[PDB]
Amino acid sequence: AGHMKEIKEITKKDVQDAEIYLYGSVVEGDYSIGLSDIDVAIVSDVFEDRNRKLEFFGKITKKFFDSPFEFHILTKKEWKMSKRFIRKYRRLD
Amino acid sequence: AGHMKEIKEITKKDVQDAEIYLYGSVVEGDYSIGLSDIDVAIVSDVFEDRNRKLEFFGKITKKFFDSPFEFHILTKKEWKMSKRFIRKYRRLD
Repeated sequence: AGHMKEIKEITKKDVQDAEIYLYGSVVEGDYSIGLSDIDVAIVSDVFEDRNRKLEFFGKITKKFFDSPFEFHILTKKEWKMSKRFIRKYRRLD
Repeated sequence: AGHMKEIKEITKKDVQDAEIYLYGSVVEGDYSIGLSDIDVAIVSDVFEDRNRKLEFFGKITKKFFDSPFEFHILTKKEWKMSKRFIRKYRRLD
C-alpha cells in the first residue's frame, strides 16, 4: 500500500548510503513464533552517531506509528550481529 | 507488529470458515511493479452475500485504517480467478 516506497524515500532523504533489509514473519515464513509482521533494518555507519540514530528513529516511527513495521536502526557491525538470528532477509529493491 | 494476528482474529470471529492468503510485494518479490506491500485475500462463500462482504469489509478496513494491507474479500470462485494474476501466495496460518 505504498508504505515501503515511503520508507525508502524517507531513509534516502536523510541517509543516502543506507541499506534497507526486510525480514519478520512474512519474509521468513514464520507466522507461528511471534515474529514482527515486517522487520525493517535500516543500516549505515552514519548511525554510529547515537544522535543521528535517535533523530532518524523518531522521524521514521512518527511517520509509521501503530503500523506492522518494526524498525531497527543499525550500524554495519550491528546488522552483522543481527543476521546471526535471522533466517532469511531481503534487501529492499 | 502483531497486525496479522489481529486480522486472523477479527476474520475468524465473523466468518469461521474463512481462509486467509497473503501476497503483494513482500511475498511475491516485486518490489518493482507497484504491487501493494501486503495483499490479504479473505475467502469464503459466505461472501456470496454482498451485504456480508460489505459489513466485513467495513469492519476490517476501519480497524486497519491507512495501513500497508490491501484487503480483498472474496468468494471461492473470485479467489480462483484472482490466482490467475498472482505469482506466489501464502496461506496465513
